[PDB]
Amino acid sequence: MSREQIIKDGGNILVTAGAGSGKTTILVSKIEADLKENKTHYSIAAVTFTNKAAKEIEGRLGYSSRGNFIGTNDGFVESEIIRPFIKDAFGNDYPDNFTAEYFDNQFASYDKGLQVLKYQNILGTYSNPKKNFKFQLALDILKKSLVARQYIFSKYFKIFIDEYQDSDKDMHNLFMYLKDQLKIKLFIVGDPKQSIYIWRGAEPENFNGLIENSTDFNKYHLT
Amino acid sequence: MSREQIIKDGGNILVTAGAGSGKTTILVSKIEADLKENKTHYSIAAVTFTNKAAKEIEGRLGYSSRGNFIGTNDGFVESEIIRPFIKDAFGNDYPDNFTAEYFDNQFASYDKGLQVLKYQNILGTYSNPKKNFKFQLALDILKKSLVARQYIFSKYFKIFIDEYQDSDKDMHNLFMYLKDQLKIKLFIVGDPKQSIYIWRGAEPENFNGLIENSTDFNKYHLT
Amino acid sequence: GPMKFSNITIKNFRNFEKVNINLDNKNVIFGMNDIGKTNFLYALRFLLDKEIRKFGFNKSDYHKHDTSKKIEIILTLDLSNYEKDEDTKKLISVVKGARTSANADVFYIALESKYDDKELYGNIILKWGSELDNLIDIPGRGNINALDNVFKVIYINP
Amino acid sequence: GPMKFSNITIKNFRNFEKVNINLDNKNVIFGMNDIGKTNFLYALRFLLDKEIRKFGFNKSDYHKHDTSKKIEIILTLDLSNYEKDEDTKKLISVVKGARTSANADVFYIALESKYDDKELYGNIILKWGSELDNLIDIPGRGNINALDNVFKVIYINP
Repeated sequence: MSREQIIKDGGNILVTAGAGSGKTTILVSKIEADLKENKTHYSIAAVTFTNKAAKEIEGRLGYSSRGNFIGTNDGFVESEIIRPFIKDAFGNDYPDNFTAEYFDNQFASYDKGLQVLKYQNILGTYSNPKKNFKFQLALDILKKSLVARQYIFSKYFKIFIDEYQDSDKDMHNLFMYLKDQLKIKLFIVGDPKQSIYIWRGAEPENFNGLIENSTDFNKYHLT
Repeated sequence: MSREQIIKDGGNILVTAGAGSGKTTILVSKIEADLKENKTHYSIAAVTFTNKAAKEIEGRLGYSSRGNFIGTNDGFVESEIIRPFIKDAFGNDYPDNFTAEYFDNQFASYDKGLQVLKYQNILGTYSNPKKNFKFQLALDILKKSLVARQYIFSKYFKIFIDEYQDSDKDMHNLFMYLKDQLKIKLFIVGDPKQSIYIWRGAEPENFNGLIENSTDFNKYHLT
Repeated sequence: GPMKFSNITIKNFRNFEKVNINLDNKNVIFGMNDIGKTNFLYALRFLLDKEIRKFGFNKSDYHKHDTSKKIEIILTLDLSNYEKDEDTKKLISVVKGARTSANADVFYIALESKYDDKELYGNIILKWGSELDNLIDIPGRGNINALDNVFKVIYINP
Repeated sequence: GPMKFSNITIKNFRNFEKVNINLDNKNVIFGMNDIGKTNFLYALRFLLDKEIRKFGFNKSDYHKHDTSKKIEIILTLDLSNYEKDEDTKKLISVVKGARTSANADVFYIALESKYDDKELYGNIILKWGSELDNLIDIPGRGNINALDNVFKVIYINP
């Protein structure tokens, strides 16, 4: 019975779920179980691109005194990692409050993007649709700031990751940095057949390699 | 005795003070007297370019439950008139939080400045050193928003204005709009001999015309 | 007409399940259920008086002690005659922003509260403004809220 | 070494004019002036306990009843051994930002309060962080402060 396997969990869990949602109910069950068995100040982070998915996750879940974050990956980063520590990591000159618009710069060189971000306050994306600069900035702010690393270590003990096939190398590197260099548990679920956002920038080959090459993430089959 | 004339005040007061400060003590006395005799929710606004002047004004004054604003003209506007009501006047698309940098755009046409402000979020000044676009924006947001006019009318019953010879036509128009179209008392002090910021953008000829042509502002001579 | 109260949408209070009863400045409450009138008066105290907010909500303060539900009491105000009504000026001077130019007459003052089981103290989260759909962050400079400069409750009880 | 208290700079309290006395987790207060020890304990309650902040300060709570002065009690914390000290994790998880990378060991928790004569209620304005020079805006979501999730005072008195 797969319910016993779901309940017994244990460390990192990878589930090969099917299409037609399905991942939502196991995600909710895992979140509720982790909140119930926990008895410390450690929080949880569940991230999903779909806004209405975040709305329903918040609606079906009750009020938690300890801060549990529900939102999108870019919103998650720009909310807790970029916004507070941008002044601490890169000096008081860098702005703290800003809005993200992808269709402003459309640059070709990383140095030009760095200059326009530093001076004109404008934050956009590469001309190449692949990769997201926000997660590279998150890596940069994490690398040279011990405060950000300490906050991420202490706040979340297990970060829940959804629709990981949509992830590119940047947030993949961010999540691996949090898992390895910060020893933070990761709960990742992904559908191998959901490779439809490739044009949007998704490159799931790293996820498939982790499925095959990596050994820490045990593979589970759900009916 | 000029102390009796200072105490008796009455409506708008214009004082031809001398150099070597001097205006600071009469400003503090007028502010304290107005706060003491007042018994309602009406607040007061004293504005000065000199930051250390604002610091000493705050230091020598006590804590007030009712919000009394001490700051610079551009800071005053961008703080209470632009920041809150920018979304209400011009729709939710306009940004609410931003930083002012004068040396970014350096445009020549008003339409180009409007486009760059609307799209690229950048806020600067004209290539012409005269005039300030911030006060024109304040006029624009006041004209088409009844909420901003109501807030300005209800909050401050008398707005204190300092070093008015540094004022150009834009904040002159803003202050006259508040005085006439909003029936708000104005306490303005200025030195005719302090016309040294002309290159910075100051054009005191309007102030001298109000001294001569206007009749509502009574002229007072201080020893 | 001068500024007047319009409605209070008390939801999931001590006894009020879901009621939206109109108000107008001079109000009289009477009839059966003296506990109901007392709960209504304490709801007004919670929505307006700081001396009652600081104690927060308890398990008994909810409807049928069901902590799952959320207290939401929404006072509705009508604003008019700006140039002559002093109380309208008093209300609109403290509120900076959060007032859409489309409707400058209506003004909501809500009070959202959800119970947490990890501390057993339902926090009173004031969310006032002018439209139910969009609320900007309330200043809340310490214990004294921005509302505390507008509405002060004078409680009279022998 | 594990996280430990370092200093509390009590200024203009009920009896403390200007004192900066060191602390370390396990603290013992005794000697003359029982009112002094009571005032010290109530100062800690004001700085850490929400059940005492909500009542605010009074005229008697200041030094020599002089309302002109400002209460400023600044608790100083020392942070170290991040990976093994659970209480360090508890303190640094709630604080988001306001921690300069230059000094991740020191952590100030101040409490500024100025008396207003128009309402006779000195508001408790918490301003905590990591450096005295620069303080970012405290969340303060309603009655419960962000500090309330870290430090809870268990008051024991027969």
